[PDB]
Amino acid sequence: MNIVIVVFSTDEETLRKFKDIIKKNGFKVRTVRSPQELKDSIEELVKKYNATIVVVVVDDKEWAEKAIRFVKSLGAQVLIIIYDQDQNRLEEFSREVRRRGFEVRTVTSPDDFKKSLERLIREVGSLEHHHHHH
Repeated sequence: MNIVIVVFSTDEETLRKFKDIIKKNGFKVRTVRSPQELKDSIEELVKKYNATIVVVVVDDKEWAEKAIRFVKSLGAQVLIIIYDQDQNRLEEFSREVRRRGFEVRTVTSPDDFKKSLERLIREVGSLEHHHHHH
């Protein structure tokens, strides 16, 4: 199943690690910087659904809300990995995302993201479909 990543780090270096670990597994990436950049992903998915992990890059927690408020409108079940340097923020924003029916996973360091992503990808469903009819 699909997965979303919310990054509070406006610094490219941190996001770079995330993008590298993703493509490592063979998945495509979309870094959202505007609301239409999120919706437009769905506009594509309804036409062609290929393995693309959408990473919403946020500068504040309400802009992060804006994204989750749209995803809430989608209704589907997706895993949401969020990164922030303050547990007070990260863990509390997690409250909202989780309450809205989305199982959110919080990461504090690139290596912790690396490990957790490797796990989730194999659990939720990787590019390796496994169950084949042939």
